[PDB]
Amino acid sequence: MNELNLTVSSSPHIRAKHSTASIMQNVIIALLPALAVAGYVFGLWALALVAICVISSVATEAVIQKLLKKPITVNDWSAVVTGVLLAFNLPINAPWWIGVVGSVFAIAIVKQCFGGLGQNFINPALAARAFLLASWPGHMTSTAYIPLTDTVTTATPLALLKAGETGSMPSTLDLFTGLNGVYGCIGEISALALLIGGLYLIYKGIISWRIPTIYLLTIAIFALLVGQDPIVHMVSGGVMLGAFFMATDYASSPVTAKGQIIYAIGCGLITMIIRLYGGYPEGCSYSILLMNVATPLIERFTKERIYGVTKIKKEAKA
Amino acid sequence: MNVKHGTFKGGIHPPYRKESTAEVPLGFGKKPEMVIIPMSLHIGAPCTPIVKKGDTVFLGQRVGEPNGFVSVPVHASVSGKVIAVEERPHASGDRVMSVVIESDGLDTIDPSIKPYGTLEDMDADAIKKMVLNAGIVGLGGATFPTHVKLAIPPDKKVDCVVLNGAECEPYLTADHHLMTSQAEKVVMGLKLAMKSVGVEKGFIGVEDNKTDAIEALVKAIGNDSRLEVYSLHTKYPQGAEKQLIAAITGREVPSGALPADAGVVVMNVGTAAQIAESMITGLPLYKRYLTCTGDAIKNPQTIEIRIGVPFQSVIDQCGGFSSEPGKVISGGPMMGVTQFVTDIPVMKGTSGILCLTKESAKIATPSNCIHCGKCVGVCPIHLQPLNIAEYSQRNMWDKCESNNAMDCIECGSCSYICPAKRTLVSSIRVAKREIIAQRRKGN
Amino acid sequence: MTLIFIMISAIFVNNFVLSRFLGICPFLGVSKQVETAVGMGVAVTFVMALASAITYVVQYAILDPLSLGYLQTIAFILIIAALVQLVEMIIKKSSPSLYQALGVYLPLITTNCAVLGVALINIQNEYNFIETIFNGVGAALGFTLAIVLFAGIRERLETSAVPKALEGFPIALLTAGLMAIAFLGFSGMKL
Amino acid sequence: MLNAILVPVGILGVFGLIFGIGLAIAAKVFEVYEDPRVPLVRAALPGANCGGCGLPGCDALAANIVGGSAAIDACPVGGASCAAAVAEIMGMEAGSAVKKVATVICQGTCETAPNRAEYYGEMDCREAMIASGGSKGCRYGCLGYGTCKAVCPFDAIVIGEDGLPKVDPEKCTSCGKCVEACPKSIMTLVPEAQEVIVKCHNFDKGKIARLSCTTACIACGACVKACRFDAITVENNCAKIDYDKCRQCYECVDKCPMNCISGDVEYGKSTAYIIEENCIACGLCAKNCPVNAITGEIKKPPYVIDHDMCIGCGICFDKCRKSAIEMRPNKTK
Amino acid sequence: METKEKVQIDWKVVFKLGLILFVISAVAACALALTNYVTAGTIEEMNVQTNTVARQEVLPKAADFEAVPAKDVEKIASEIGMEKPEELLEVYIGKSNGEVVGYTVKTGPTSGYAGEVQVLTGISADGVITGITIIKSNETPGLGAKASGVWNDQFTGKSAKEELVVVKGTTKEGSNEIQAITGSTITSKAVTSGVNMSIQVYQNLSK
Amino acid sequence: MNFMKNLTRGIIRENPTFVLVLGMCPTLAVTTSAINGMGMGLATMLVLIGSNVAISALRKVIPDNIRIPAFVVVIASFVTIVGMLMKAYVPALDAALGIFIPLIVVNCIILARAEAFAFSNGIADSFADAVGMGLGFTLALTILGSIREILGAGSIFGFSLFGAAYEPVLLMILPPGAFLTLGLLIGLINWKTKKA
Ligand SMILES: Cc1cc2nc3c(=O)[nH]c(=O)nc-3n(C[C@H](O)[C@H](O)[C@H](O)COP(=O)(O)O)c2cc1C
Ligand SMILES: Cc1cc2nc3c(=O)[nH]c(=O)nc-3n(C[C@H](O)[C@H](O)[C@H](O)CO)c2cc1C
Ligand code: SF4
Ligand code: SF4
Ligand code: SF4
Ligand code: SF4
Ligand code: SF4
Ligand code: SF4
Ligand code: SF4
Ligand code: SF4
Ligand code: SF4
Ligand code: SF4
Ligand code: FES
Ligand code: NA
Ligand code: NA
Ligand code: NA
Repeated sequence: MNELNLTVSSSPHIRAKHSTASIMQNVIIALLPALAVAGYVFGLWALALVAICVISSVATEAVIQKLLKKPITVNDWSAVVTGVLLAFNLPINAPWWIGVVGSVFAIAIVKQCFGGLGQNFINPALAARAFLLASWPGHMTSTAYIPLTDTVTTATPLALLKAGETGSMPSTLDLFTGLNGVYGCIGEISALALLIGGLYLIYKGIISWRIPTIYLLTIAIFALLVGQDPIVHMVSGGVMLGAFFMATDYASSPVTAKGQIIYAIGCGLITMIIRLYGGYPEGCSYSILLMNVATPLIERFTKERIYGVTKIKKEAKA
Repeated sequence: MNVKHGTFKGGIHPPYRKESTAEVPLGFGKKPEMVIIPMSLHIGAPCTPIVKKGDTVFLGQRVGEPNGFVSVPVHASVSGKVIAVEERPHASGDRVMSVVIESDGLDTIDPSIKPYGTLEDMDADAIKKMVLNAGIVGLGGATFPTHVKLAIPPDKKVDCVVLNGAECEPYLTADHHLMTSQAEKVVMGLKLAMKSVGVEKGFIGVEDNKTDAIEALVKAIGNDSRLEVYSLHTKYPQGAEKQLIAAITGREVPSGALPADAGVVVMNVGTAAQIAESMITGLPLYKRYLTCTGDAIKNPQTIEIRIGVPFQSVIDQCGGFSSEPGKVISGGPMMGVTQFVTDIPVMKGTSGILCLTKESAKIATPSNCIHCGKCVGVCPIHLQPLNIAEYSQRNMWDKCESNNAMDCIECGSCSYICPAKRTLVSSIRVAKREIIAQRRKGN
Repeated sequence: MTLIFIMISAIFVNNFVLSRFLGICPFLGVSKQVETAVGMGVAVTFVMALASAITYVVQYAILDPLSLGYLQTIAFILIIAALVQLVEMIIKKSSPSLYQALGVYLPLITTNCAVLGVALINIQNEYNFIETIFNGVGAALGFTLAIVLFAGIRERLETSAVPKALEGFPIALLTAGLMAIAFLGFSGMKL
Repeated sequence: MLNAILVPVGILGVFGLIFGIGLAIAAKVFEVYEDPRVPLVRAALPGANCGGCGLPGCDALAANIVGGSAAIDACPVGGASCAAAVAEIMGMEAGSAVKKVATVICQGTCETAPNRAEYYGEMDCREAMIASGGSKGCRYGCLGYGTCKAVCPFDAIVIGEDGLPKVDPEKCTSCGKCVEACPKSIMTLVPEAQEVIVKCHNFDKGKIARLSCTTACIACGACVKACRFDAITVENNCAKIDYDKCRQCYECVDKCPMNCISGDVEYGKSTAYIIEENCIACGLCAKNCPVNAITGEIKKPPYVIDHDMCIGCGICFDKCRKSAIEMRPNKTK
Repeated sequence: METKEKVQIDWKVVFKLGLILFVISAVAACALALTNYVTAGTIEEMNVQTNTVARQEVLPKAADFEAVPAKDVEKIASEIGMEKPEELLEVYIGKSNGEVVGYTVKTGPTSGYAGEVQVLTGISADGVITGITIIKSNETPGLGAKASGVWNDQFTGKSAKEELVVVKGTTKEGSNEIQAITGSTITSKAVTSGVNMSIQVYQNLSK
Repeated sequence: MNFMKNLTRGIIRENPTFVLVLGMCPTLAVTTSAINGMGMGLATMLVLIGSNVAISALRKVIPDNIRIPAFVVVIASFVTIVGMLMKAYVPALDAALGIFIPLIVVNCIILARAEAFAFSNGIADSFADAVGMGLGFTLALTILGSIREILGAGSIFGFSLFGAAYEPVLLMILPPGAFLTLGLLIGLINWKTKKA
């Protein structure tokens, strides 16, 4: 009298192998060499801050997922990515509580108040960075980036470029490798490591070439049309990190192919407009945040054509 | 010969585990001792039994009479004695009225069966009458009647017949064996269908992983200039009657208008072989091919088995269970239906039996959407499955209808590529059912 | 060149909704759909475009050479009220009657705080006819752009799992705060 | 002092007069909308956007009148009195209705009707119906995933620990949102005064139904012979009760061998509980009404009648010219 | 022909609508003019008093003040090479028993963050700064409104001989150095430019 | 019986800030301190009381087509008188709220209550409704201003709490720092409304 007790469900009965955790682990693997370069250049305090941010993020999420009576999905490695990308946006002379406050703002308000993973419309790390810059401008402006051991530099390359003093800026090879006197955010000084990390993600299939190519092409064309150097404007500031890792966020980007091209062109235009005639030395963060607002408007005009539809010339709605 | 190539846009690449049963020879099932024949082996109107308990039947004798126009008769597979005219379990999950026949041992042919004729004198009306009388339905899976398909309405014009040889679901190899063994019957059935409809053009579409079948079909065609063979790139939704039309002819079927409005007639190679066999011999449809495979089968193989044999006899003939199964599926892995018991008989549209073990039948719980966008990229109809699923999950049928949810073909792949392991196709099916139901209670 | 800079400053740098805190109640009221937002925007554009010239003429032709500058506000609001009545007099007749779903925000166009606000701003800045017209049109275009973007974001958020307690107004206020931060990035430019 | 008061008064008066005349002229032109009989039915409606409708809101119903495009009693949620108040603006109507509540015709709770297999997917009734109709042993029973609770707008359905829903009669307002949302066609509407309901929906024969569930209907037909008012009929291999002919005699309840009919044995037994004030030594009920139950001699008041039998139908409560018999339920428990 | 000859009384109901509004408007004016009168006088008086208070703190002494006829102010603005005119509002001269004590000058410099700031500066006989104050500002309450606090008190003691420049650092270096507020820089530069133009006016006048 | 209910609708049941969401521009504009909110609430309460009494006293002669001009004329007259008195006697509060004192005439609450309760009631119900609405507006403004000021300045009513080394959150006194705060407060109230 042996039974079977089979399982009944709906089609299909097979699935693929990739999941969310694999994608986030691959993102962390791509981000590792920039962390190695940062630890080599800025010392042992550049790593500890990162750890602090990561811990805070995870803790916050768990507490919320315990209080709202929801499953604790902390093993998808998303808060780790948010914490690492937030920690890469900090100077070397920041106190310990700034990272905690930024992580709490990024996780509790931007992400978990809208539903959770994938339910928001804006970038958490960039919004937390913009909140920190506005709340405490003393700890985040032009002096926190220079290490205390150096007393000759006193200025970052973009500030010298805006002031017109292009005689004391570091050389282009030094700006490209980030190894001789180049200072700034701890995870933006090297463009070779970020390029390698972006190429690895393109090869795996997580991201596409469209946004990273068109962002840099628009920047180069804008720099060439006003009589500037295209190479310098691309290897200085937070452009490679933004182009490869922060403008390709899943929950804030369009899903089609034409919308991505328009999104990249708009980002590249606004970045240079704020850089050249604005009140900031850099405008990458606000250019990306302003294109997260117009994304639902682009997505309603760039839809594809269904199979078998020859379209009616605006007569159904009449 | 002039072999052209074709392909379409979108799709997936499953592992395609067909190599297990491709090199195994073709097997033949033994003589059955008991058959259960249901009254609904097609779609439309169920038949009415015309036999009683204790009666004696022959081989090929009719045991069911059609009711309306969209209906086909039902015959008997073996010669014996009728023991029950009650209702028995069916593959749809509910009991269906059936006839149980106990075999005698001798195959006595009904003394009213003779060959119909030859190709040179049958003509279209008698060809259609022979097709109706033999109870031939669609062997591609839908089990639509063939005599209805060959009756073109006067307000429609067609000019070509396309045979579907692009067998695309994994684990299935019956069509490969049929094409490699009986190519002449396939060509004869294509010619008969072409004469019946009244056209002078015919195409055959075979995928590029069956080059031996392509060579056999080319050799069987000979010097005929009205027949062509196409090679299609190996993809999953390639053979679904619409991507085949797009790849071979280049036309597109309109939004809800059937292939007959595109001027084509699509038919399967197994149906053509059955038409040719029934014309040559005069016997009705009582036997077909099957592929018994899976992870819990000792000796997977492709075997020819009569209609009415239970699943358990087929499983026992192929070795048995090496381990305890966790899932039994009638069909393929992408469009099959899970079963409850093993007393189910085989039918005219059954193409395989797939048994999976407990470890291979486990899928993780669904999670939150991460807006990756792969489901948009894999859709062959160019829809957006995520929006339809999210609208259907909170009972918004107007938004589902406005997002073109009624032209989905329920093909799998959108649910196959999801990293979050969701159930998009089930939600789309729920939305389609609700939209269809609301058109009857409000009109 | 001055007119273009005035228009650009009115639209982007000094948006009336996200910076100056003027058009907030209709911003949260009728921003649940794109079509209603567009209709409200074009109506408000017509109202300010008609009101700016009349207020300029009334202030500079009668009030100034009479030492009667303390009546300004009441006189101004009187004109605006009549104009809004005429708008409410037309929309029900010729415009579709299905657009009367604003729900009390149609007679509150006088109260919109952006018509009288832009009139007072134009008076205080000592502009001319063309400058006042351009400032009014720029303010109206900024209001229209802000409300259209808000409506699009809300339509996107319609498929999100806002748990049970925030729902409409709290999530609208949080979205407005995030948009205000993004536009706080759009500041400091000298034009 | 004279001019300082004279000038602003004149200016403001001229402005006000000109604006008023212009506004009156514009109103005489653009107000040709000509919609008469201001709604006056929204106040008599009380509406909460429940769903027993399909005109785009109660305000749309208020706008739809004076055009004759809507029915007088189109709203069933409010009731007959609500419709009487709504169309009493013009009047010439009067009516009344009966209150009803939702009920579940099933009593198989996860141990008398177990599961055939295991189901993987979302926890919803329609999603379960996609997967070959479900995994329950009985193909007509309750799945238990609470779609009806999800579609209820007034919060009246709670899913019990046994798997079957329960409806609060104080929060259910006579609609059908849970009736067409059930994939099994199980939820029904029953009058609140009815206590005899056949709770099953099984359309199978004897042996299969007996194997499927503990309290299934085997279509034996023993409940039809007990009833004499022709209120319960067996069709499609299932029994059903007509509520318009049921006298609540509680005779079919004890005759069912499988316990499918709801109700307890506490009924009737009040044979000729006659008030002594308003009968004239009638002598008409003593003869016959299907049982004897009365037999005696003349029965001058007060009546001397022993009560040990009869079924208590209720026919002897209204057929009297004076209605001297009073019906009172008084039994054990 | 007026939309098919509206029937007579359609004009009469016009006369009902306007007149009432007319009456209402008159009543409003009949209030406001009276409320205009007395308050206005008081307001003016208060303003004048406040203004003189703003002067009496900028030059701590017991003396009298005299105002130029403002034509000399325009003459000073025309000369010296002032690029932007009308940025000098009032110049006053202090007098104590005949001897010249100093000057008090009010200026509105442009190029602020949110418009025009009003800065009043007093100076003694020998070139020194005895203190500055802010009269009118429209800056951010938490960011640019800190100029009217402890930041002003550091301005005293500077000689009125050379210009003043602003340094973005905690170290005040040496002479004619002004340390700006952290996170607020344009507001400091506007006040510095106003003080510089006041020093230029004093240097031109006192020679 | 009919007066206390109208008076006590007011703060709790029909709060203009928390339940109706009206008059949002001065709510989000001037609430950077606990002093500006109280003064704005008191001025709005006086204007509301005067306008409601005046409008309810004349609900017999105003036609339907010219109601808005008469309403705005009366409200603007009262606003002008109050502003003149405040300019004469309280200059600091005038300078703190310079632009929004002429804008009390258009406040989304006075006109809304004028055409919904004052037009079809007596002189006694309108007075109680105006008093309740003014008290609710004042309480909401004071609470929001105190909450914003404590975080963004480190002091309540001008009295320091955290010392002289405290570094304030300067976003709370910025335009983006109001919206979020208000939203959270409303959410909290809704939760306590729905779970009780
Ligand atoms: C996703 C999908 C895949 C299909 N694959 C095949 C296939 O591989 N072979 C086939 O013959 N029919 C296939 N069909 C069925 C065809 O659409 C079509 O119904 C069939 O060619 C009709 O054959 P008949 O005329 O013999 O009934 C598929 C249908 C769908 C929806
Ligand atoms: C390709 C990729 C890019 C991401 N970029 C970001 C980012 O820029 N900022 C961030 O906070 N999280 C980022 N995340 C992770 C984050 O948890 C998720 O994408 C959503 O933005 C969370 O709502 C990224 C994840 C992926 C896979
Ligand atoms: S939405 Fe339909 S057609 Fe598109 S991939 Fe999914 S099942 Fe296939
Ligand atoms: S594939 Fe899945 S997770 Fe990705 S967008 Fe589609 S539904 Fe969302
Ligand atoms: S059922 Fe009646 S009361 Fe309910 S929404 Fe519809 S019309 Fe209004
Ligand atoms: S009554 Fe119907 S809808 Fe409700 S739980 Fe049972 S099967 Fe589901
Ligand atoms: S239980 Fe059913 S009938 Fe009763 S209120 Fe809820 S949905 Fe309506
Ligand atoms: S047999 Fe009747 S009572 Fe039992 S589960 Fe089925 S429907 Fe319910
Ligand atoms: S209760 Fe009485 S009247 Fe009703 S069905 Fe049963 S026997 Fe018949
Ligand atoms: S007596 Fe009970 S089991 Fe028999 S038919 Fe009636 S309800 Fe069904
Ligand atoms: S039935 Fe009525 S009238 Fe007849 S004896 Fe009884 S009480 Fe009297
Ligand atoms: S209940 Fe019926 S049977 Fe009994 S006494 Fe009354 S009428 Fe007769
Ligand atoms: S728009 Fe409502 S008070 Fe300003
Ligand atoms: Na703002
Ligand atoms: Na802003
Ligand atoms: Na005023």
